[PDB]
Amino acid sequence: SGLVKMSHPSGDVEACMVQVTCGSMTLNGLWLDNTVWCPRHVMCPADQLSDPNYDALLISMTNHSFSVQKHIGAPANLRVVGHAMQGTLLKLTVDVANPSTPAYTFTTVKPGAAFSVLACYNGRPTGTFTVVMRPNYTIKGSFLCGSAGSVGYTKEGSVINFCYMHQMELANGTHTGSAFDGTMYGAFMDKQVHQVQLTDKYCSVNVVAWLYAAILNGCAWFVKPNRTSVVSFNEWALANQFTEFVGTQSVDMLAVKTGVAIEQLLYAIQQLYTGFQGKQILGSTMLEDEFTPEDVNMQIMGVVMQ
Amino acid sequence: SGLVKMSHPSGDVEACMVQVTCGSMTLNGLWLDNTVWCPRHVMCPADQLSDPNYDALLISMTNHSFSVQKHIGAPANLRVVGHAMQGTLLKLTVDVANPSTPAYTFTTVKPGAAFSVLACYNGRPTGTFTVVMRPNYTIKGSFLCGSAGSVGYTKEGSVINFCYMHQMELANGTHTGSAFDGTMYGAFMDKQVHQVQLTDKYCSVNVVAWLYAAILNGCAWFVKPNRTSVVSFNEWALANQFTEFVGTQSVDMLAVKTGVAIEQLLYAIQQLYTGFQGKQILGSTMLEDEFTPEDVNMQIMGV
Ligand code: NA
Repeated sequence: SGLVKMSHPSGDVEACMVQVTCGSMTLNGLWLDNTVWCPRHVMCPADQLSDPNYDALLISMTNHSFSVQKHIGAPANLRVVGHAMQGTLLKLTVDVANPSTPAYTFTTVKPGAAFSVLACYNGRPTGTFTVVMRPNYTIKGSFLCGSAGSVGYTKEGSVINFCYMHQMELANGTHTGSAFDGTMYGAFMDKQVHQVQLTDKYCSVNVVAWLYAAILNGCAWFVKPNRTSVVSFNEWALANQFTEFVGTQSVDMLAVKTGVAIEQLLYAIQQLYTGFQGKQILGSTMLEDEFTPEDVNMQIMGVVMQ
Repeated sequence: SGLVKMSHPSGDVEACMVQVTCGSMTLNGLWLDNTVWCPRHVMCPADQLSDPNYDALLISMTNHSFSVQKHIGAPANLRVVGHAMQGTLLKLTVDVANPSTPAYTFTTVKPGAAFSVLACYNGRPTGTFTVVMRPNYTIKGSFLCGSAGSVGYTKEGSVINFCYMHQMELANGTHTGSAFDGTMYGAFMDKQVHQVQLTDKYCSVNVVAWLYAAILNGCAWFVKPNRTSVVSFNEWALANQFTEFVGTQSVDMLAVKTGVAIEQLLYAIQQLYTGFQGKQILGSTMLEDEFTPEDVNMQIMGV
């Protein structure tokens, strides 16, 4: 039993991290087969971060302008034999295919989806943590200068789903990056100017999952016969900065496992939003919305008598 | 900026995890050099977990009674050439040394110390998280049946400090394990019986690090000019379920950076203890004692 912030084992992603140097800038990179992905502002000098001309900087670059190094486990000498820019990322081609290339895929995650983050500095993994793509297309991580290139991913069986490469920090604790198709999450720009940040929202489906996890852990004082329909909750959610609830199979297994209907937890959220009545839920006195239904189903597994 | 629950990269430890099968019981093992560490109750059958006779079980075991397999990376079958019994842990000796053995030592963590846990099932790593050795010598993790043998560890430079091998679930959400000398944290026995746990406490030094982390992240409304001395706070701590505060160089670095004194946060802890009254610190309306001063230092200032 128990529920904690859990991240995938970083082992196979650790084997793909590299150090990307362009002139006097050093950032992290992702090495898959003969391709090395990295943020495109590694080309930018420190004095040009306010208004960078990425197209002119790319033209000025050559293959020798970029150096890729592999640190710690497994030594590698990499020669950049090609370079191209895709959106806000750089697509470097190297002479050596990564022998530890896992089965992988690329997906642009929706708000509310969770993924593991491998924070790296100068190509060296330094820590891992799980974040959730916020409704305002940011993430609440722990990044310092030089963490650009750190990758966000999920593990489904043996397939790694790369979905995030860190880029920038917009406010205290608030970060954002780009998907591996080059598009930045939330249409943000890799420009050091002020940008519009939308208001965050509580992920309703994750709070429901977190309450199911609490019920499954002997904490269900908040459960009452009172019910709030999905339609009525979603109208209430618009006025109270909550995401629209959309039921999935993952949430239905939790409703069946506990015997508590979704509409009961939807009502409980409306009450708990006002206050926890001095009580606690899984040691928390505030709503938790970074636990997805899929994460709860993974931490509270069990045999099912049929 | 930002403060999150962070764990060390588990890649080094992942290469040392193996599966240990003894009869119809399967647990997790730690493969270092020619030694494989695993919990001793892998010897016990599924029906004798309540009152196991480990003396009789160990005597009835042979080198052939243990099957060790490595799944991640290069798959391998390990031949057990010897087995010893150390406290609550089984010490297996295999014929092949782990070529991925990292620089490692063994440490016994004190209450308040944090470490990363690699949760494993059937010798396969499934997730990692960070816990803190509670003052009552438990940990608040997320374990299911078969997570025994999962290892807790820290990283001090380039050497991994193995400090915890998971053993059992004492109560709901409450777990405990043994150090790698066989000593179980909190003297809990490895038997499926109800065991009374000592009353938990707040890790005073970690709450201070968490308050220091909040100041460094734009949250310092709790800071006041009043000060409670370390001696005055520790006497107050003895009667309010708080651990004794012991300042370290790591806490001092936070005091120098934020310019807020330790005794300022010690007084604020006394005020925040009786409730936050609607206000929240770093997104929490309760005290957080799972962020160590070394964790806050590394996360906010990269040291
Ligand atoms: Na300094």
